Amino acid sequence: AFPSSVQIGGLFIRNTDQEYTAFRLAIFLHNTSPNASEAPFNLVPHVDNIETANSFAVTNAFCSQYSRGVFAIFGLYDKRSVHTLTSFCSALHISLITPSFPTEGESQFVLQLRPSLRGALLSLLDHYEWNCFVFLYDTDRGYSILQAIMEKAGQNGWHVSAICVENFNDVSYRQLLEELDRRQEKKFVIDCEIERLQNILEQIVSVGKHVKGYHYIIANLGFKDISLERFIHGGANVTGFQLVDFNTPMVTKLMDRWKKLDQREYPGSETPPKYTSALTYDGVLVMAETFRSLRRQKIDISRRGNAGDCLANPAAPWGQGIDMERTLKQVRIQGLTGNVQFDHYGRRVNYTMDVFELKSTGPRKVGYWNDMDKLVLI
Amino acid sequence: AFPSSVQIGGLFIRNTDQEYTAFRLAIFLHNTSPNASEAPFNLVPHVDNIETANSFAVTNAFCSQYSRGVFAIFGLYDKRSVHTLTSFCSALHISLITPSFPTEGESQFVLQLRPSLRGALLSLLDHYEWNCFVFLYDTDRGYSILQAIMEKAGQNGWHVSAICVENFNDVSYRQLLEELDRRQEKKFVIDCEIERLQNILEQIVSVGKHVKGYHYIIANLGFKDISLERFIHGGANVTGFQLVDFNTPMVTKLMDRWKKLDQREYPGSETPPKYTSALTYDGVLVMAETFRSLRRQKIDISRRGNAGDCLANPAAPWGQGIDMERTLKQVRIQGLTGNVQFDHYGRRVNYTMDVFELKSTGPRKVGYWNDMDKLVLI
Amino acid sequence: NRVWYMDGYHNNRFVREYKSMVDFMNTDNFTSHRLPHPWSGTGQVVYNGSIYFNKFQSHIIIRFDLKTETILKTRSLDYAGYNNMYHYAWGGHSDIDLMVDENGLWAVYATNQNAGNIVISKLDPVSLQILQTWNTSYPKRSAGEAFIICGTLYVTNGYSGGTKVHYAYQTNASTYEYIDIPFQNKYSHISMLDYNPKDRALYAWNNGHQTLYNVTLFHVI
Amino acid sequence: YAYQTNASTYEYIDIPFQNKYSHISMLDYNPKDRALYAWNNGHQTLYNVTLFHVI
Amino acid sequence: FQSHIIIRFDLKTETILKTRSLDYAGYNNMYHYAWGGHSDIDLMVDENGLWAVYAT
Ligand SMILES: *[C@@H]1O[C@H](CO)[C@@H](O[C@@H]2O[C@H](CO)[C@@H](O)[C@H](O)[C@H]2NC(C)=O)[C@H](O)[C@H]1NC(C)=O
Ligand SMILES: *[C@@H]1O[C@H](CO)[C@@H](O[C@@H]2O[C@H](CO)[C@@H](O)[C@H](O)[C@H]2NC(C)=O)[C@H](O)[C@H]1NC(C)=O
Ligand SMILES: *[C@@H]1O[C@H](CO)[C@@H](O[C@@H]2O[C@H](CO)[C@@H](O)[C@H](O)[C@H]2NC(C)=O)[C@H](O)[C@H]1NC(C)=O
Ligand SMILES: *[C@@H]1O[C@H](CO)[C@@H](O[C@@H]2O[C@H](CO)[C@@H](O)[C@H](O)[C@H]2NC(C)=O)[C@H](O)[C@H]1NC(C)=O
Ligand SMILES: *[C@@H]1O[C@H](CO)[C@@H](O)[C@H](O)[C@H]1NC(C)=O
Ligand SMILES: *[C@@H]1O[C@H](CO)[C@@H](O)[C@H](O)[C@H]1NC(C)=O
Ligand SMILES: *[C@@H]1O[C@H](CO)[C@@H](O)[C@H](O)[C@H]1NC(C)=O
Ligand SMILES: *[C@@H]1O[C@H](CO)[C@@H](O)[C@H](O)[C@H]1NC(C)=O
Ligand SMILES: *[C@@H]1O[C@H](CO)[C@@H](O)[C@H](O)[C@H]1NC(C)=O
Ligand SMILES: [Ca+2]
Ligand SMILES: [Ca+2]
Repeated sequence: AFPSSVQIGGLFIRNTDQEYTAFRLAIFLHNTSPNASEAPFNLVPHVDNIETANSFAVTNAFCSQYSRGVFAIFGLYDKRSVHTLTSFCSALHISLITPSFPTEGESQFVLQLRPSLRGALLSLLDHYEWNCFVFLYDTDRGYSILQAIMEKAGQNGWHVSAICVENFNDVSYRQLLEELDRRQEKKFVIDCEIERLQNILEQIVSVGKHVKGYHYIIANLGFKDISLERFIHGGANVTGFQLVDFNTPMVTKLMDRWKKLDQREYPGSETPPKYTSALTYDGVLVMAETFRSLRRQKIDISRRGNAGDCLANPAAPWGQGIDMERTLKQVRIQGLTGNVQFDHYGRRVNYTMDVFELKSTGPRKVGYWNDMDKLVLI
Repeated sequence: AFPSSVQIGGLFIRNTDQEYTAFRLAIFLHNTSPNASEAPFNLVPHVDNIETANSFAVTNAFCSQYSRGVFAIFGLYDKRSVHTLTSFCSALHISLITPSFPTEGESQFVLQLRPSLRGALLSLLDHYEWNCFVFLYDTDRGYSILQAIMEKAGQNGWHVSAICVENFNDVSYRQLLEELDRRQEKKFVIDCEIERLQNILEQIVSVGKHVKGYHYIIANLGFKDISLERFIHGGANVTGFQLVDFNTPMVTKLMDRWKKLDQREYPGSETPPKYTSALTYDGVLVMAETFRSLRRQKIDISRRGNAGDCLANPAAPWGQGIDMERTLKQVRIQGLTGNVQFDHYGRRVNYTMDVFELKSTGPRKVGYWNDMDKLVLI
Repeated sequence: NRVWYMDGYHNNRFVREYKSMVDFMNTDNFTSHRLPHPWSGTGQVVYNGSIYFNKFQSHIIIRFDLKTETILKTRSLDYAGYNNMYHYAWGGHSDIDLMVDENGLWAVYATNQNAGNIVISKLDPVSLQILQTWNTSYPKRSAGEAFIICGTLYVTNGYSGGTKVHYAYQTNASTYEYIDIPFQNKYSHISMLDYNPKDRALYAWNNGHQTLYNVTLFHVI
Repeated sequence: YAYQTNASTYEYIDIPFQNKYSHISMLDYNPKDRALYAWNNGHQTLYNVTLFHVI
Repeated sequence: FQSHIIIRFDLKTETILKTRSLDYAGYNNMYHYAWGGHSDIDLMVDENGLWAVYAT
């Protein structure tokens, strides 16, 4: 007696218009499926689009969705709201499928869709034989990359000039670039947000370091979403990573459906999807797969009676939450970002990424990084 | 018994919205003037925007305006239409007020408002002690600058690499810049059209020659109308010329009306006026001044019997056209470009320009060039 | 031209009767009328000769006379949330919003069956009976406010800061469209935004201040 | 160009259309059909107008 | 032809009724359009009636 309509929650933050569009498109494609086996049920999203994720509106949204009887919550977080959301989801046995930045110690009902950028960066650094470079980073996605870089520098005797550019303006960027050029530092690794990375690239072009002799390694999951035309014209080395393969039948089918979408009804469809929207689509597919698998095991998920006050004196968790977590961690599907499979800690495994280098014609695939095969060049 | 309405002609060129807007604004300000001495008559403009089909369309427009009984024609020309328009204006004794590129051969019934750019360029190239540089030019405005540069190089022993970039594309621009940098050429003089100059600057920023150590001299009458932003941050040496002084009471008096104009009624008013628009305004003021002076001379202007076909078997020049040309060459007014005064060849005499240089804060006035005082620095 | 004033959203039961706009803009004299039950939120309406409001922590719509001071109809909105479960973005027990347009009386609420999305309903001005319901695809908890011009529901995106008309739903064609129509939130926090067809104007409550917007409408032929 | 004779005003617009056959000799507006009859390089063509009213 | 004269002609009875003169109007390629072709006078109709566009 599986329910005909399962209720999921959704927690979206500022500057998440295209990801919400991908979520709604995936909901549309799942609900209106001509196949009777792809959709044995319906997905009911209880959506909260907050503007400031400050651990108080996040808590209010989580409690409002918990009172509605949701089973799993597709949530996005930042550095100021990851801990509260993860603790609330782990305490009440409510699954949290998140496409945001992965963290450590985030087991117990948290499933992260974003692959870690730790092994690929080190496998690109040691292959390029870099022993003295600059690391322009920010702390909006944790400290894992910086800690790994410092550990590798200590274990290999490198010279990493680590600079935090969280509170750096444009003229400060120009002064920093000139100062680094004075010390003959021509090898850089940039790990910042998308807007910060674009501002850094614009300042680099404006001050004039986009010419031959300068090497930049972009620590990002999407390399085709950043404009590097003037870097192509200048001839500087630019190396980056890509997660979604645009020459994949599933991805091309999504692109065909995406270019046929109306911008007035699906905002953010005027541009090709980023890796965040791809992770959102894969997360919705993973939720559909685990709900179908729960239907296969004849588990009647029902939060009747358990719904109530989030901050109750006796912490009463969902009795079937552990089954949902196990079924969510036992999935193995193929989708936009390739193979989606999770370990017992809720982190993605056997994920394949493509390393791209900037040449005169443009971006050029030079190899692939696999979780079990490290870096393999063509 | 001067007529209350004086008919003038206007011939306009493709991409002349702003200059036509300035012409219409000057007509408005002259016609509806509170002072009875500033407007003792009414200017009636017969305007033709032809989107030139060369001499055929120019002759058709000239004949259409000549049949209406115009006294003077405010027309523009290009390299394919200067000769026929000047010959038609000189043969039929019709004055031609032109803010287009100056010429030398036409010496009758032609009043050119644009000052020559050869003297200031030569003074700047000899005060900077340049002896080996690259001259990127185009033939859309004559051969006077190239001839003067080659003559000065022959008389002084300079090394000028003259390149015509009329048929050059962006890729060819990048190859030419790379080849010139390979030969250790870092001193450039650019004499091109506005769009061509902007494309050249964009290509220069693309290849990365806007860094310190590269010097560019812009052979343009408007320096503050060029988007020079990346050159400020890069530190490249840019030197240019400006004709209209924005800190002049007449210019700011015009700018008060210009910012108060309506875009939907005066198109092209969304941007500050260029030097061409300022020359158009000064030309309308010159026409008003010479018509007032003809009124003071008790000369009854009329074209009652001369209105007909241009290509008649006997040439029938206007009897009072020589009076109009003599009164036109004797004017001395103060306007947007400063002192407007003409010699007996109808060329600009006794004009002052400001030589600006690009610094870390922006364009800085370095000196001023006068016709009789040469280059004077501050 | 008598305006109607209400303060608070939890337990107040006093309404004000400033008889004129000049008696409301400057004159601080008013008549206080009591209600049989206090209202919830800032979503009430004054239509014809009565006032429609919500009854405390319940999904009950009450029609009350402002002249005879009695109750004629008190019904329950079908499958409508109450007591801060489907409120606006600003909260304040604004679970049910009542408005009027050239077609009549409309109620914007949310339904558990329709997730938490905005559901529109046309109410009988006399019997308070459901005439027709429309399903929209915009969640109510992220809305902040909404208003109906004539058969079209326009939904805002926020309540303090950058506020704009974000969603539009045509019930005649039952079609939705995401539009970008900024409006200026001068006094930060906004609480109520309703439409008046007679003045063709938006009445709004901005951080304890009473504000008016004059709207602009266009028709394609 | 647009001229309103009721208010005697003028406004520079930029509404674009398409000269499919690269020459237009006649172009007139017909009330009953609310359409623009046009003569395009020796061919007979029709355009459809889009009138809007603001309130 | 070669005059600023507006003529009304019947397409049913095939006769003439009115031949008026457009006051202060150009003719014979005096004030034509950009394409020329003796288009000095343009007659049209709208929901308010009959209008003539010319130049003076
Ligand atoms: C790594 O992940 C991949 C997912 O693509 C696994 O490859 C699949 O393995 C199953 C067996 O478990 C096969 O039936 C599939 O055909 C494989 N997919 C292919 C070859 O495309 C792989 O087994 C995983 N490795 C480990 C050690 O877990
Ligand atoms: C060049 O222009 C200046 C004005 O900028 C002329 O100086 C004027 O000369 C006249 C006499 O002809 C005086 O009445 C004015 O008062 C002067 N104006 C000044 C000094 O500002 C100068 O004569 C011009 N030179 C030539 C050769 O035409
Ligand atoms: C607004 O209220 C008035 C009266 O308060 C309504 O007038 C009623 O109209 C019906 C039929 O039109 C009559 O049978 C009633 O007797 C009228 N009322 C009174 C008190 O005489 C009016 O219909 C209401 N407006 C709407 C749109 O329903
Ligand atoms: C508004 O949406 C809700 C939920 O999508 C609709 O409720 C469903 O209606 C269909 C009939 O079309 C039933 O088959 C489902 O069982 C209903 N779902 C639930 C959870 O009861 C509702 O009918 C819609 N309202 C309108 C007017 O279309
Ligand atoms: C439909 O579902 C069946 C079984 O789930 C599957 O074998 C088939 O490939 C599906 N077809 C499509 C078009 O999704
Ligand atoms: C840029 O990459 C090329 C190989 O593609 C390499 O030979 C060169 O040394 C690199 N330059 C720098 C500055 O790292
Ligand atoms: C208008 O200006 C002219 C020229 O300066 C002057 O002669 C005249 O006296 C002025 N008239 C008035 C009313 O100021
Ligand atoms: C750049 O310009 C400055 C100021 O005129 C001058 O001192 C310097 O020598 C110039 N440098 C070059 C390389 O032309
Ligand atoms: C705005 O609407 C109000 C409503 O009465 C009124 O003052 C007037 O119609 C408008 N005011 C304007 C346009 O200044
Ligand atoms: Ca409202
Ligand atoms: Ca016509």
